[PDB]
Amino acid sequence: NSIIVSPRQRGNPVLKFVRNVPWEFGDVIPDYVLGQSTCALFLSLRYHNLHPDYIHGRLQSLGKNFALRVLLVQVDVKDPQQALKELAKMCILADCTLILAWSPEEAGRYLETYKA
Amino acid sequence: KIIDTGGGFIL
Repeated sequence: NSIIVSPRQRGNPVLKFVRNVPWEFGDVIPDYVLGQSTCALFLSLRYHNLHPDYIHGRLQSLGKNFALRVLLVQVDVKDPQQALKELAKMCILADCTLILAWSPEEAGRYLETYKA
Repeated sequence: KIIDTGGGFIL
C-alpha cells in the first residue's frame, strides 16, 4: 500500500531515494510490494557477478503470487550488455518487466513512480 | 563496509 520492502533489502541506499512515498519493511516474497498483485525485484548486477543464480532462484520463489512482476536493475557496471541479454531471456519466460536504472537515486525514483 | 548480504544489491 504505502510500500512493503524486505528487511533483506535494508542497507541498500536506493531506499534513501524512496522519499516521495511512504514505505516500510514487511515479510514478503519479492523485494518490493507496490500493489495487491504488483511486485518488483532488485538485482544490482555488479552484485550479479558475485554469486548470481540468486536472481534466478529469486523469481522461482516468488512463483506467481503477483500479477505485475517487475525487475529493477541498477546499471552500475560498464559493458553490461552481455548480462542484460541473458537476464531479459529469463524475464520473458518469467513474464516480468525489465527496468533499467543507473544510480541508486534513479531506481529510488522508479519506486515512487510505480506506487504513484 | 563490504558485507554483501543477500538481495540483488552490492553492499
